[PDB]
Amino acid sequence: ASNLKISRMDKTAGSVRGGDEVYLLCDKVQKDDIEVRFYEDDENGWQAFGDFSPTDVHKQYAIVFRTPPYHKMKIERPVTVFLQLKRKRGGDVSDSKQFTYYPVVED
Amino acid sequence: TSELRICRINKESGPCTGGEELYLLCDKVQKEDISVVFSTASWEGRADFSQADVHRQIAIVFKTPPYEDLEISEPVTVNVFLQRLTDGVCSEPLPFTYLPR
Repeated sequence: ASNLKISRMDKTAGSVRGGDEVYLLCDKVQKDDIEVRFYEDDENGWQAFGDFSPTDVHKQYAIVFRTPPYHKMKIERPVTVFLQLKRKRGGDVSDSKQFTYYPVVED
Repeated sequence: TSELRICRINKESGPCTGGEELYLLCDKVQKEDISVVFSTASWEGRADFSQADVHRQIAIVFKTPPYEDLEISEPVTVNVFLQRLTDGVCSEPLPFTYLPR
């Protein structure tokens, strides 16, 4: 039925260690049936998930979650990946958007 | 007659200069009768956003109004709340603090 779409996004970049809180506005989703997936469509096939409880799904139109860490921690340059809303029931998705992982700066 | 309430705000601090972008989740509101207000007991600034920035009545993306004293030394936490325009009724407030510079 209803098509998944990501309207806007709090921030679109974070550390490679992930865990950065992101506020995402979207079209009608269902607190339990929905999930946020990060991946890179290359050969590798990496994929991760946004951390959030059914509680962080605000009145069916928004999701507050935390970015999952990137599969490679020692990157040198800003790696860009895609993310998309996906249902658990159908497997359906939304036209994915992008997200950039900045190299864990020194200290 | 209708509920007015903020459920959360993507940030809690920010520069007194204002103009910073924030996201806030709230209970159903009317894009054509709503406003975000930052305030103290002496001051009161209204946040800047378009009716287009009110996502499905349950969220608003706006810009923090600049603080009265743009030359603060210490941080200043203020109140942030929703206010209707038809009857000026406000919702409970949430803590946001301004920073020096």
